Amino acid sequence: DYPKALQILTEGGTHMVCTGRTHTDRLCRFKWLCYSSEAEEFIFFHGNASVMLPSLGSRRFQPALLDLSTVEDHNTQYFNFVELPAAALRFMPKPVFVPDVALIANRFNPDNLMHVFHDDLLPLFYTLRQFPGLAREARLFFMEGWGEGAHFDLYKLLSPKQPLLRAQLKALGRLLCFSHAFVGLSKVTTWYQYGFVQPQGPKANILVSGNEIRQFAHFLMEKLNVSEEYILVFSRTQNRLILNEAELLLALAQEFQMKTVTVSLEDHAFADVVRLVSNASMLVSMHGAQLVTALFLPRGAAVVELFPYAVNPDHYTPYKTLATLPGMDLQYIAWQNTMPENTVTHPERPWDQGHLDRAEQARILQSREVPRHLCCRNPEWLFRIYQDTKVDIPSLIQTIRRVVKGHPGPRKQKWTVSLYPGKVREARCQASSEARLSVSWQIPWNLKYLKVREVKYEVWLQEQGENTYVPYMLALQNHTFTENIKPFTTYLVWIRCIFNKTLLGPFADVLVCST
Amino acid sequence: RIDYPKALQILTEGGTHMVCTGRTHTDRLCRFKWLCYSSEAEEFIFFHGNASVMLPSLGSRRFQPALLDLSTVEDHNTQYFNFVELPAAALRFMPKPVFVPDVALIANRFNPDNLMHVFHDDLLPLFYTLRQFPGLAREARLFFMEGWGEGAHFDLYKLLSPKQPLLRAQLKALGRLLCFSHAFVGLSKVTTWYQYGFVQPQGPKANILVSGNEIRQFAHFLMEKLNVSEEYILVFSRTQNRLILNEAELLLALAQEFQMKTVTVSLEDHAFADVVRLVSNASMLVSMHGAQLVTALFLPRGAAVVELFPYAVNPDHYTPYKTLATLPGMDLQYIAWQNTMPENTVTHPERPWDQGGIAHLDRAEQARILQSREVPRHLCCRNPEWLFRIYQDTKVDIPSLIQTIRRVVKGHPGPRKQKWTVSLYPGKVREARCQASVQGASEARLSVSWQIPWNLKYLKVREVKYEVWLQEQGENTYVPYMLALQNHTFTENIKPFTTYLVWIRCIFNKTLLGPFADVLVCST
Amino acid sequence: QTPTLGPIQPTR
Ligand SMILES: *[C@@H]1O[C@H](CO)[C@@H](O[C@@H]2O[C@H](CO)[C@@H](O)[C@H](O)[C@H]2NC(C)=O)[C@H](O)[C@H]1NC(C)=O
Ligand SMILES: O=c1ccn([C@@H]2O[C@H](COP(=O)(O)OP(=O)(O)O)[C@@H](O)[C@H]2O)c(=O)[nH]1
Ligand SMILES: O=c1ccn([C@@H]2O[C@H](COP(=O)(O)OP(=O)(O)O)[C@@H](O)[C@H]2O)c(=O)[nH]1
Ligand SMILES: *[C@@H]1O[C@H](CO)[C@@H](O)[C@H](O)[C@H]1NC(C)=O
Ligand SMILES: *[C@@H]1O[C@H](CO)[C@@H](O)[C@H](O)[C@H]1NC(C)=O
Ligand SMILES: *[C@@H]1O[C@H](CO)[C@@H](O)[C@H](O)[C@H]1NC(C)=O
Ligand SMILES: *[C@@H]1O[C@H](CO)[C@@H](O)[C@H](O)[C@H]1NC(C)=O
Ligand SMILES: *[C@@H]1O[C@H](CO)[C@@H](O)[C@H](O)[C@H]1NC(C)=O
Ligand SMILES: *[C@H]1O[C@H](CO)[C@@H](O)[C@H](O)[C@@H]1O
Repeated sequence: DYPKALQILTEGGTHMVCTGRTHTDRLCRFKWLCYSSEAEEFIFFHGNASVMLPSLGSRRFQPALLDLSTVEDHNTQYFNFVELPAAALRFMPKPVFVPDVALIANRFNPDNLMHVFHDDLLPLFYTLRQFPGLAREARLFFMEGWGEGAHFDLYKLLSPKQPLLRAQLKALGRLLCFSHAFVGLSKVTTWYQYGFVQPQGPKANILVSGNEIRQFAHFLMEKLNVSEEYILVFSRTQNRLILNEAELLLALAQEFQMKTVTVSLEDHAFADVVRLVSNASMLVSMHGAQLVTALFLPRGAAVVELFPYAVNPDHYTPYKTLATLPGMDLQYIAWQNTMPENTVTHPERPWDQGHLDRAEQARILQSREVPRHLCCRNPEWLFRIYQDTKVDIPSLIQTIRRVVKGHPGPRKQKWTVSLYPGKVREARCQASSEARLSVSWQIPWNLKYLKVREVKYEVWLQEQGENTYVPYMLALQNHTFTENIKPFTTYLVWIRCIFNKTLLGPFADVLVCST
Repeated sequence: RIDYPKALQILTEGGTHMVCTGRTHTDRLCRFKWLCYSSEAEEFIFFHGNASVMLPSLGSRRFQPALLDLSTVEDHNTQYFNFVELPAAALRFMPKPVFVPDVALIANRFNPDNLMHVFHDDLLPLFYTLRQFPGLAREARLFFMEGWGEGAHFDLYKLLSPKQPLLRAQLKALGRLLCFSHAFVGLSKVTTWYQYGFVQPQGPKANILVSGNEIRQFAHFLMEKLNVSEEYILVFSRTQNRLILNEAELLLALAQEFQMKTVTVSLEDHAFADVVRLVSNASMLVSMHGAQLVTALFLPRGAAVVELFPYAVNPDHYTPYKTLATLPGMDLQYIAWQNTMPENTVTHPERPWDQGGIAHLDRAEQARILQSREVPRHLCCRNPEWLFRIYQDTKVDIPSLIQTIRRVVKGHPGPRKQKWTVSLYPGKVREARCQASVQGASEARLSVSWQIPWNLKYLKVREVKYEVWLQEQGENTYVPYMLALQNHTFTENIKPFTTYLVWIRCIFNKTLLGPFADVLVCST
Repeated sequence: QTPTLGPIQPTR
């Protein structure tokens, strides 16, 4: 009831417990966090039960408490609160209590399909599943200040309660208080960075595999009521066009002996867009936000990304990174136009679509490759990325055939999940004239329940006090060392199991043996 | 409630689900569904099924070095958590699982026979890790996997939970294959303040993220659980080793110097609720360096901690209780005293190594240790010279101790009617603006103004100042200015046809630095 | 008895 809630807030104050040692990996659980609609400030009220973990002092502004979007350390996307004593409530309107558990986050660019999926939908999906009760009970609050945007229907699929925008919060009252709110989004599913400090490219240490992408996709597909072989071309209509569209479709169909289909975001419902992609054997598209739909492709399908003139495929790789993620199981083929006759530059369009010096403009069409650059308003890159392009069809078919030999798609292919060995067990060693050392071990426990094509053991022989070792790769579960071995010397023997050459398991407890 | 064949089908078909926080194993908490455990192999098991999720999905990096720290000691290489992987279909070759009926929180106790380690490594992190996830504090059963017995303070672990914690050894009793439908793994480090010297000499943690307020909220919780609701000084004695040899002289001297009742207490011979009762009303706590001093976290605000160190032990090298007492928001005075008189120390060189004996060492190293006047810096955990000196007994030089205390506690010790307000920070200044004017080729003026931070509308602050940083748009040089007014006209080195970046922050009472506002761009 | 580190594997 209201008087109980107001009393708890007023006597007890805000309570905050967050994970993570820095603001870039921080998720926070709040009780009785409030919000001034006129100031657009979250408020931490200090009362007799207040808790602040982390308690950062002035370091709470270096730069902030946490990232509210998943774009790392972006200086317009910080979350923080201002502080007051709980008793300062006497100077304020009576609070309006939000009864739903909330999850509070910023959408980075809700008008771009790639940003929607990569920055928001995937992180929302798994952040909700980080905490019990959220996935089924949470209401999303989008605080970045944008409107619904072109893909609000997708954000709604992620929760049974309708999401609220910052504008709809102000309407509820002057002072809002969340009885229970989570703030922030995990970055664990991201794979790309947009080039704010160094040129855009794949994230340095990617922590998501295609399995978790596909589990998310399966969820979305069922929410869209989505459960004869063809090649799918993803058309753009307003800009960044493919000009020889009809000739492309017929050339693809004749060479690969398959139906071809054209798809677009503007003219189909997204549910039908996903339907088409979800059973496509090849997805051909210009570089652009629509290619994020490749995460819906079946395993073994092929992604063909076409880049306009002067745009190096190796510099702009959000969809290459996605397609080639471990466990995504998609073939990736990039094609770049090398022929200036087929490029169609638009210097006349506004700066929005790429007004400067004729001296600088002269260099812009004198360049063969767009230089590496930083986000976000580089006209050199925006001029070249927004050209229209005529596809050289023999050159494209050839570079596709370098990867796809025969017929594309999941034709008679079976993928296994790659599991790693456990530790070897009961490792033993026995020393010895001539100094000798012998070692033996039992198979990892999980190998007792597996059929593995190739099992090897990598053994490191280390002399005590030395910061190095001699490595051995063995098929047997035992060995005798003869080469290096000296008398009256303590050796350390490290052992790990390896499945099929690349699945390195952990080392067991080290063996200490002295001659 | 558990419908057993339904649960088995979900497990066998869908497999294990894992979602974890953090980009490093040292900063990671994991939520699992259908995490299993072989009590024969003592291995956790991730079963791959058609609904499996692994975040992070690390590949071979899962063993570089492990998935997460299972204790709160950073990156300790015998405290790691990991699992072994199987296809969910391998269940057909295994005994039928036993389903653990409770939501689990799974962690390692680091050193559960040491009171300080119990509180700092385990109880405080348990308390707040439970509160990180909805419903855990009420519903979780604790599973301690480090392999120790109950230990000396198991009843303190029982206070953190309505359910009885289970130990690893008790797991084989439940069955050969155990499956947790819901389990959380790991402990937050957010409350730790000390590191025990595994990489560099022990000392305060580099970036402490806890304040005395979060310590005291936990202490208040534990006091309620212990049924713990004229002024005196409390001497925290040890009866087994590291003795104060003149305790009787010390009690009388402290009573006469401070005009207060002086009382003794020990762990060995009071119920712990009684120990907490005594500490929580004490005006001053006197004790040899040692685990009993972790009870300083129960002292009332404004009390004094007096920590005594034996001969050759430099107080500045052994600061777990100094760090606790001086933590912001703890509001305890801290005084360290060190025996510097060799005739007042008693050595025990024939004890086992565990108790500081040195008879097992070379005659040469014994001789160097005995001629040594200060323990050299060292790593954890069995440095012989450290253990030899820390397990000395000490005759306390009383007049030097009183002199040492009196440099910190001016008159009466303890909370003599002090009121404690929490210190909070300014919000951003609002609606920063600027305009310029020009007087000549090398002379211009830059006027800047702003509105108070929003939260200052509702506060009454003794001293409000503003710091402005002025930077020319092309330069890496900036000039900061301290201001009392909400406006200023800059003149020095201000040029026409130049763009300046202006940053403004509010500061309460000199030390409470607020955030900078968004940059103000100002062209002359 | 404080848990001591196991041996460090060589950095080479
Ligand atoms: C120890 O407990 C006593 C309670 O008997 C405290 O004395 C009370 O202090 C409050 C101030 O908060 C006064 O309002 C009461 O009148 C006092 N009661 C008395 C004197 O019987 C005392 O302050 C505590 N000491 C410490 C160091 O915490
Ligand atoms: O002809 C077009 C061009 C763009 N878009 C969409 O409009 C948004 C903005 O396009 P932009 O070019 O800015 O994104 P990019 O394609 O460079 O990622 C994205 O969701 C595009 O998929 C579209 O639907 N049709
Ligand atoms: O005379 C003694 C010595 C030790 N202990 C307790 O025994 C445990 C281990 O003591 P140790 O000397 O190893 O730890 P230290 O006190 O130096 O941290 C700690 O909880 C001590 O408080 C005790 O109660 N009385
Ligand atoms: C805070 O205030 C409430 C109500 O006055 C009281 O029950 C509680 O014990 C106080 N202290 C704490 C630590 O919650
Ligand atoms: C899906 O595609 C495969 C070949 O790509 C085809 O055999 C199958 O009939 C398709 N199903 C539907 C519903 O389109
Ligand atoms: C050595 O290991 C092999 C398995 O690789 C095993 O068959 C053999 O019995 C072992 N030999 C001894 C002497 O343990
Ligand atoms: C997994 O299997 C179950 C039952 O066999 C099925 O309902 C579900 O759709 C499958 N796929 C996923 C991703 O859960
Ligand atoms: C400057 O700020 C003070 C408050 O610090 C205010 O009283 C005064 O009116 C301001 N002057 C101008 C010129 O804005
Ligand atoms: C093991 O080492 C730790 C760190 O020095 C101590 O706190 C403990 O008492 C034991 O000596």
